[PDB]
Amino acid sequence: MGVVEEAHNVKVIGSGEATIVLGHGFGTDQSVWKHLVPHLVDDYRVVLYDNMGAGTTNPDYFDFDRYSNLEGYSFDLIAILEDLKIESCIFVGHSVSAMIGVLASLNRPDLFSKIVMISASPRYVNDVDYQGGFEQEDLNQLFEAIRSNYKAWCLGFAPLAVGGDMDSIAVQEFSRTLFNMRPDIALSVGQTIFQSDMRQILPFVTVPCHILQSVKDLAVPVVVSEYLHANLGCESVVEVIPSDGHLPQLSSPDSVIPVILRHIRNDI
Repeated sequence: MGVVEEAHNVKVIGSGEATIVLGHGFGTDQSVWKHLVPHLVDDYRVVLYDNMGAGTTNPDYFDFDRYSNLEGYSFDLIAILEDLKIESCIFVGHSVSAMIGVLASLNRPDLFSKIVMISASPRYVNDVDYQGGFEQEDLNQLFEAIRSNYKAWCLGFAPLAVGGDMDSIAVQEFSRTLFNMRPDIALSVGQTIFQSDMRQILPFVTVPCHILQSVKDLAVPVVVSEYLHANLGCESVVEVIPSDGHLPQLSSPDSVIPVILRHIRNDI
C-alpha cells in the first residue's frame, strides 16, 4: 500500500462500498477490536488502522508538533479515507478516537454517515461548572510516574483503565501494548489527550452520534455521556452499558459487543 497506509498498519477486509472504519484509544492498537470485527465482515468492508505513536508504529514518524493537538490525528484519518477512495463510512471511535472522528467530521462531514463512540469524553478535567472525572492535580500526579519508571506506571495504570481483576488476560494485554510505546511519546500523547477540550466545538457537529460507555469507567463519569448528548449539535442517542472498564469491547465482549452492533446496524 502507500506510505500513509503502511505507516498506520492499515487493514482493509472485504470489498464493496458499505464501509466501517474503526479507530482505537490511548495505549492500545487495532487489536482492541478483535471481538467486534468478526461480526462486521459479512456485512461491511472493514477498515482498521493504528494511531501514530502506538507501539506498533515507527517512532521516527511521530511528529511532536503535528500531534500536539487532536487535529493532527484527525488529518491522518481523513488522509487514510482519501487514500482508500472511501466516499462514506460509519466511523467507530474508541476513547480519544471518538473525538478525533468528531473533529474530522467538522472538516469533512461528507465522509461520515454516522459516528459510534465508545468510552468518549470531550474534557477530562473538572471546572466549577463541569465534571470530567479528574482534578488537574490528579493528572499532574500521573505525568510524574511516567518519567521516573515507565514499566511501573504501565503495570499500575492498566488495571485501572481495564477494570476487572488485575491479573486478567485483558489487563495483561493492555499493559503490554501500553509498555510498547516509547515513554516520551506516551507522555506527550497522554498530555495532549488529558488536557484537550472539545466541549466548545460540540454544538457544530452535524453527523449523527451514538454515545456508548461502561457504567463503571474510571476515565468517563456517566454524566459525560449526558453532557455529550445535551451539547452535540447533531441527532444523538446514549446507551450506558452494564459493564466495567474503559476498553469494554476488549475485556467484556459478551455484554458489550451486542450493544455496539445494534448501534452500528440501526439508525436513530
